[PDB]
Amino acid sequence: GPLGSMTRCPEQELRLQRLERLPELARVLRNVFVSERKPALTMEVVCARMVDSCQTALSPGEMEKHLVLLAELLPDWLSLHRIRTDTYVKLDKAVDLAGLTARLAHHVHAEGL
Repeated sequence: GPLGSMTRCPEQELRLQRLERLPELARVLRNVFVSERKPALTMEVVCARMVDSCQTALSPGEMEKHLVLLAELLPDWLSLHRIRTDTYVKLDKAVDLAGLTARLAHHVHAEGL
């Protein structure tokens, strides 16, 4: 946790950024899959497409931490799969979006919707 008498800290954003990125990234992940037209996407594709296919261009430092955090909340919709030396990801584009942002909401509860 933070220091005593908490005020003007740059972590107050890092709590709500995760909360807006989790549901936003959930709708652009479906677009990133189909933009490349492939059943699995490498870290090289995802690092381009999650910036350009998404309406908002995210930085590559937070990108890695968000892609992995989906599979950490549910390994059932999104799975990180390591190949011989690269890493690919797999997601269901055919899912009902409103289901994911409803069940994953346990982490959005950090700020409370």
